[PDB]
Amino acid sequence: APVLGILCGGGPAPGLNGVIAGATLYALRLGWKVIGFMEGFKYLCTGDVDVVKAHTIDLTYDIVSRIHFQGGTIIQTSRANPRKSPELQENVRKCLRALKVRYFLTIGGDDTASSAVSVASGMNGNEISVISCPKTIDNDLPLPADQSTFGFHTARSLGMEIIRNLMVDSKSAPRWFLVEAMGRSAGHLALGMAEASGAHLCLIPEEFKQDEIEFEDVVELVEATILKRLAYGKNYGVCVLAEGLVSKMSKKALYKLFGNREPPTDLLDDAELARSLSEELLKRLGNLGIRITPKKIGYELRCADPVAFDAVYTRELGYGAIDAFLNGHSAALIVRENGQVKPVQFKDLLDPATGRVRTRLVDVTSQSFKVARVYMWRMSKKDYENKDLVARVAAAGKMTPEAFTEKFAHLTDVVVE
Amino acid sequence: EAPVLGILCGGGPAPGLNGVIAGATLYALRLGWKVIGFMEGFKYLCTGDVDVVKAHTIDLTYDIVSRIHFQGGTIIQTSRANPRKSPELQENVRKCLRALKVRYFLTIGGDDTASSAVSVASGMNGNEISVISCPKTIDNDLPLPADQSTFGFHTARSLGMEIIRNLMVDSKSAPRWFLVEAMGRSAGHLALGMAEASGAHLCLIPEEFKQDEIEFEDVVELVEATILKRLAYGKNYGVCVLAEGLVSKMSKKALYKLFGNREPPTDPHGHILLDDAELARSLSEELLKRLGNLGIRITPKKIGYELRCADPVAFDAVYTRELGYGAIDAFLNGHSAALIVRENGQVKPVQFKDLLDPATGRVRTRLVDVTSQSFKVARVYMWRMSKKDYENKDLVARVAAAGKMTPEAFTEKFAHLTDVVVE
Amino acid sequence: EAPVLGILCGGGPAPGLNGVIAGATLYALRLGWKVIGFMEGFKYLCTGDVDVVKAHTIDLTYDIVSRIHFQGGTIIQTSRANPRKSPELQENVRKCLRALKVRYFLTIGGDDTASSAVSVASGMNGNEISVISCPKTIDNDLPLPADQSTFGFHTARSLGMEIIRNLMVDSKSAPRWFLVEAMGRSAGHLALGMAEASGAHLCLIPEEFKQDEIEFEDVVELVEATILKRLAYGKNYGVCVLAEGLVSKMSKKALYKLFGNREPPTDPHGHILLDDAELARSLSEELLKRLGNLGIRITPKKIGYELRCADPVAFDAVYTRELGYGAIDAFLNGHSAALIVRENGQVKPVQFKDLLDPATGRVRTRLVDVTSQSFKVARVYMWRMSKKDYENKDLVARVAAAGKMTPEAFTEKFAHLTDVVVE
Amino acid sequence: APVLGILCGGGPAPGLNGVIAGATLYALRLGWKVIGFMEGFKYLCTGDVDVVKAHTIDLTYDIVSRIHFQGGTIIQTSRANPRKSPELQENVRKCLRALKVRYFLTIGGDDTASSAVSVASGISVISCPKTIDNDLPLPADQSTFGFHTARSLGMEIIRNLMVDSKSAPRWFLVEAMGRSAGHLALGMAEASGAHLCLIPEEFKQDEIEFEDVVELVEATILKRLAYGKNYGVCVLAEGLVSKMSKKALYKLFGNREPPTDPHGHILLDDAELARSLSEELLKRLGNLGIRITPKKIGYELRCADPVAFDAVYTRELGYGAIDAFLNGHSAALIVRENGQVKPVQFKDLLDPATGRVRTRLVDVTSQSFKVARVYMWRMSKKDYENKDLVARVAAAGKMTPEAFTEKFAHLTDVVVE
Ligand SMILES: Nc1ncnc2c1ncn2[C@@H]1O[C@H](COP(=O)(O)O)[C@@H](O)[C@H]1O
Ligand SMILES: Nc1ncnc2c1ncn2[C@@H]1O[C@H](COP(=O)(O)O)[C@@H](O)[C@H]1O
Ligand SMILES: Nc1ncnc2c1ncn2[C@@H]1O[C@H](COP(=O)(O)O)[C@@H](O)[C@H]1O
Ligand SMILES: Nc1ncnc2c1ncn2[C@@H]1O[C@H](COP(=O)(O)O)[C@@H](O)[C@H]1O
Ligand SMILES: O=P(O)(O)OC[C@H]1O[C@@H](O)[C@H](O)[C@@H](O)[C@@H]1O
Ligand SMILES: O=P(O)(O)OC[C@H]1O[C@@H](O)[C@H](O)[C@@H](O)[C@@H]1O
Ligand SMILES: [Cl-]
Ligand SMILES: [Mg+2]
Repeated sequence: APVLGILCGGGPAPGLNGVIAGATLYALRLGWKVIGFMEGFKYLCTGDVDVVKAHTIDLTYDIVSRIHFQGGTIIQTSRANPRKSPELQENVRKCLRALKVRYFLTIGGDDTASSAVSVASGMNGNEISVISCPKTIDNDLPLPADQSTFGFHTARSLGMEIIRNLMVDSKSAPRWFLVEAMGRSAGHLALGMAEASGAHLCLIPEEFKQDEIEFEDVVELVEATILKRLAYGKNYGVCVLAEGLVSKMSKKALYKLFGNREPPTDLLDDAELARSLSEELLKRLGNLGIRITPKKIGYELRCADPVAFDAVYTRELGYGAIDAFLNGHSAALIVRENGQVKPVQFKDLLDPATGRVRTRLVDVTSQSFKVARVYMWRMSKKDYENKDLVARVAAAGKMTPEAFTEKFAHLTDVVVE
Repeated sequence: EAPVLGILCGGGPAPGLNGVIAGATLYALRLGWKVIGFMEGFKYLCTGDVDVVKAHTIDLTYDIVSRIHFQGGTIIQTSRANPRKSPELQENVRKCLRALKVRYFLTIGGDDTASSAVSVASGMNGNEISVISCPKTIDNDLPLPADQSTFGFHTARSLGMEIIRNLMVDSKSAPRWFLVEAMGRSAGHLALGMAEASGAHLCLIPEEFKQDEIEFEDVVELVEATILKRLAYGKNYGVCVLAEGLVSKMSKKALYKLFGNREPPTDPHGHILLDDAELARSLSEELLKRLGNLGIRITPKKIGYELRCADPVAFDAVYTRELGYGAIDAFLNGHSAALIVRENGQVKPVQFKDLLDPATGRVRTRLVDVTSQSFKVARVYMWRMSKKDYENKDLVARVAAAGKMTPEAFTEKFAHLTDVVVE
Repeated sequence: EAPVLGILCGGGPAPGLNGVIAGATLYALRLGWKVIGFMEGFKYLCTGDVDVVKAHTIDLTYDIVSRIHFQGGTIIQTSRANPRKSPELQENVRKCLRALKVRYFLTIGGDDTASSAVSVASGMNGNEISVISCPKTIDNDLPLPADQSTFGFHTARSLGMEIIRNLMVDSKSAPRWFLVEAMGRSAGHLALGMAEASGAHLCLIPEEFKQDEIEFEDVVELVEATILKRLAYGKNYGVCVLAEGLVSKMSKKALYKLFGNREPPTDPHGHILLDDAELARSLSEELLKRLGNLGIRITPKKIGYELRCADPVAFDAVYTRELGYGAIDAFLNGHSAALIVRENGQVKPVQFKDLLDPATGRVRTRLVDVTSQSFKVARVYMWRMSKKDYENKDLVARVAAAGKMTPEAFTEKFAHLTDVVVE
Repeated sequence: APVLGILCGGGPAPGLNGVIAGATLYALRLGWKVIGFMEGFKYLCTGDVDVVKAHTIDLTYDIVSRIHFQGGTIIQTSRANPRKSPELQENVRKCLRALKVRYFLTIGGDDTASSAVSVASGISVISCPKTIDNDLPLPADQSTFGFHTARSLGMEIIRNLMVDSKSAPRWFLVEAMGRSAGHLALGMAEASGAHLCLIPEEFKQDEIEFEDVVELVEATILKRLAYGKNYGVCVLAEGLVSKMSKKALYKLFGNREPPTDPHGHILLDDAELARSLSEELLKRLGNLGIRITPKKIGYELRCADPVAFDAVYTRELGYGAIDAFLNGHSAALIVRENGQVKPVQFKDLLDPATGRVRTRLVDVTSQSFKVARVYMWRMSKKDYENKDLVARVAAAGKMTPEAFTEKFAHLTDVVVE
């Protein structure tokens, strides 16, 4: 019987198990034998077939029949990337040939899909066929606008639930939370949690007009929101900050971010955007009775059990992977577009400037973004021109209307309106 | 003085109603509008008494609506009171809306509610009142672009998946079959959504039956063949999801059997009382007579009222926020007799007449498309006897033996089911 | 080689079973023991065929059990196969346990399961096998010190509260009364727990009735008085929780009305089939006849099977970890024919004789103590007509008016209920 | 009619609304008038009766009928502490007499109850035990309300981190909020089957050393590594920080002088215990294939909706508060023992040495703690004496058995065994 081998690469996203079971269950009805490599390419990279066999498992009906309820990956995952060396690619080729893998399904990001493509291009097209299923919780794939990636709905819904608790706590015991949403690729996740939870502010890198962000501008964008709320009698709130703001910050901004010290180097993961902003905002606003606390939302989302939307989603993706193999496809991506799962060649989706799959960011000109912005607390262009409002907000911050305008009015050219 | 926006809810609740109320109210308040909410839909506007209406309307203020986007239900309640059946009632609603000086009238409800709103408007000056309705249904039966859901549907489906998950674990731990009846007779979207998400072993919806009228025996035999096939692979347990809409497709003879070989009940005016039907219970009794001797136990379970007012999931919190906004946007843009709907990520008003089915005069009902790719995928992961399966003699012998019957007896009893449902 | 510990589950599942399996297994593995698990309780041990038993036993290894403390249900399944009724079966179980060289035998189940384990033990030498059972019940009906719960009860109560919350929001949003029937006829702990936690407007348990047999009319009237009193305060909706055990206290005449003025159903052996009763539905139909004219709609809802295999809450995860440990500790200390129970924060073995009720031969049933302060507190926050209320002429006039009847009629009809239930 | 005034003090806990609703509903059936002071003692401490009047609300039936489902507190809370000054204490009395409060119910932790009694020595005063830290001196085995909810949600969050730690091999250092005691950290850890839990109660000496904490985590990671597992979750009580010596705090803050408030007291809130330990352990263990990430669990627990156990608990506590008022009790705490709610005089609960409410910590000699410890991964005394085991672990850490013994064996005198 033909052998289908499955592995996962990259970080988990809710629904991985749904893709594994969707492919495996359908393949088993066709009489296929299904195996799963543990920890992605980690052990295939050694080329030692005994080591690979000690870290592969038989994906059977009993194993996969009920994993569609569970977050995580039953075959685990890794960022092992055989593409960096030609010897590693040939090790993976040597182990896949040894196992008689006819169909090769990888579930991972592009680094994972590219590894699959590298191993295949140096391999006869009649012995092995290779398909990758693109996974990302960041929702940054180039699908038709408003169409989500699998695992995103789960990550957003649980994030909404955590922020709900922080909104209740911020009101019950007046304080501001700066919630840093993990993920530096795009602003989909931070804005999704913020809009759903009715957070009072959301900052994403996509809304900044100039190419590089300055630390002072981020502090003042949050500062103006806190003062405006205070002008309406509210000394509390929640502001959600996409971690991707950090990767748009200038070199000088990163120097201030790390405590006016030299930034580490091989290192954006050591940055604490929400914490740094909290320290700065407390000096400026503490005298007004404001307390500010950072909170990170990230790792607890990756392996939450999938919500129904992602359970249906990943079942249809697993099916479509087997369907593509049957139709002779290879070097393709299983994606869902306009309700149809279909294979799409890797090159059809690449951005020529990057060599990586094209990244879809938040469209800050769309109506969805402007609607989210309407329900935020912030000072618009029109608001700065309203002298009754500007006087009340300035007074809340114990500064003159001229001082307030002098400091904050420029922010309308910092971010889209 | 400031224009008055009045809001009411009609029909049955769905998760996200409060989100539409908060989106409309908060945006309207930033425009300086005054916002009021009628309690229990058209119930008191139908009386024409302005004192009764005022005793059952409330001022929708910032503090009231600021944090209801987290909460299920309706803070202004709802009702099925329907003024469209009478011109005196329509004129009563007009008399009370004029009295309260409602400039913008937003109804959040089903088809009966939207039709009532337009009827009340056609006898009104287009410069004094403007009317917009927001379409609500957990049944997902609105004529929207395919695969795009109505608000509250995602919440109802996700909670339904979680409940069935408990029943799937319970069915395996203590071998048994559950016949889960999903509430809703309009369409099969909800039953099929929960089943596919939960990996249930079977789903039956009215849309998959070819003939115009379903027979009780056919439904019994579709479940029976599934139980036997699982039993042929050593599994004496499972979950089967049944859309309540199977009942409303059943023939006269099938309904007589459904109600216990009794005359089907009827209301004063002559409508058969399908709410009193107990589909899952009736089928369980029959399947237990046939299969209990094989070691099969079957139990019915209904999933319905606990879904309607669950707190909205994030998808519906965003959805209903954009709808509440879009209603205010439609008022500002001079629209009236329109329905706020979302299409390809864009909220826009769509005229009520544009959505009607010309043959019926009512809004067209979107059912499950059983020819689509999504339905064929759902069907692959179910346990069932397909056309090809009935031709596989090795399989038919294994299943027949599980049911303690000859292979010819099995083929004679169940094989006709391939002409009952689309394959 | 290493001592063999065999584990099986009997009876209906309860949240935390897996926690007991993992607590016992992990500790035993640190001791160097070999751990096996029989699938579906005594079902295959009853056959006596050792090949069949081996085909339905599994090696409980570290990797199998390391992360099952999060999961509801039981990974080794369960069954009600009861070898206690036959020694031919008991000796089959003995034959398979000797063949597998089970030194330590742990059963997690109800009274039938614990009794079966001891019967298999009384016919073996005390040196070759030691037997411990962990008593399981989601009904909280074990004779532990008062206010101390059985494992799985906290989870079932908390999930039941969550379901009723959705019904409380739905009952207010779309005015209606829900009759929530909590499944389980043993006791009233579960129904009262969900009701008190959720602030339900009424709860009826068999324990609060003074007389030995309940009458159908009295149950109807106790709910009816609550609906009328709420109606007198402008609320035409609510939730009432009914313990299913009301059915098992009903008189012969009461059961005749319950089943539709028919003879109660019966099994082949003549015993009555109370599972076919629909307590909430029958009361709903009757209450609709009496109160529908007042604007009341009433709907039944069952809460039962979705509770059994919910994932355990933290209280039950810690609880079942301590029980699994205490079973291994009891084996190590030479105990046998004992029950692992937790009392006053201490897990300890308790000999079978300490817990049996001599009248039954089965474990004693702990019911709700309706004289306790906890019950009086729960009763304070319900909507109901007390002794004092019937003597308050101002109140009786408003409630009577809500029911469109004279105060003389109301007192004459309902006043006797103060001798029906404890006050 | 008599006036019952209700306030909340301290940090929020799930079930606050349940006590407000139980007390208010029962009091209203008695014909009482019920008012709620906003933000605890914040405004009563000013002595300005005009300000207090602007921050009190009438607790009515429609307000409280359905808040037993809701986390947080509708009358908010604060840590305003009239106990620190006699001038403040008389301010609270002046405002309460002005409002003619006959019955005064405070709902709060140990800090709150001590404030309540100070106001009383000169109206009837009752306090209800609140704290997710479970650190009130209640009868043994009886929890404070809100503890069950905080622990159950904490278990659920850690479950997601456990699935993520195995799926994408890594160690999470979960910092559980609360420096008072170890109840919360040990509860979440035991329920979630976490691989290690460190609480201040298990340390023998009066002062913890930073190196000892690092090494307690290090030995657990190496032992797991000796059994083929390069991942896990370790739960750390924040109270480890408040036991650390002056030198341990210097290393904790980055070999900095610890921050301090204007009075000379150290600012432990600025400490990042889990983050600091992660940095140190990554330097030592990164080469072995170990990744370590810190995660804090705290503020998202405080205002979760109450679980059924806390809903019933706080319903009975609110009732018992009114019943104590009816029976003439004062300066008492409503507590539950053996299913009976009863008032317990405040003097019975004082620490003769401290004058403040006694703080109940984890009893590390109890059977519950010994069982929890059995299911952890750690090196006991007997384990350090097992030469076969010591060789296996030492090899996992790429060190000789002599090096391992010299570094780690002393830890048996650092923590109870
Ligand atoms: N930036 C903002 N975002 C959302 N709502 C706001 C904002 N500013 C004011 N509001 C609300 O808009 C309404 C109108 O404010 P005003 O024009 O000051 O009466 C009030 O209910 C405010 O709370
Ligand atoms: N109707 C069905 N739906 C889903 N899986 C099935 C169905 N029928 C058989 N299988 C599974 O498909 C695989 C192939 O079985 P076989 O037909 O014996 O080769 C086995 O794992 C079966 O349990
Ligand atoms: N049976 C009951 N259970 C709980 N609350 C009640 C009940 N009857 C009346 N109440 C409430 O108790 C308060 C006092 O009512 P009254 O005695 O009419 O002034 C009001 O808030 C009523 O709604
Ligand atoms: N510190 C520990 N805590 C819990 N389990 C352990 C610990 N150390 C070893 N184990 C497990 O206990 C069993 C006994 O291991 P061994 O003594 O090496 O045979 C194996 O399943 C180990 O994985
Ligand atoms: O055989 P089991 O253990 O009952 O598993 C049921 C499985 O049966 C199939 O219908 C589905 O494809 C699976 O998703 C489902 O879980
Ligand atoms: O060894 P794993 O796969 O990491 O499992 C983690 C286990 O580690 C142990 O500490 C516990 O006994 C288990 O309850 C826990 O789940
Ligand atoms: Cl075996
Ligand atoms: Mg404290």
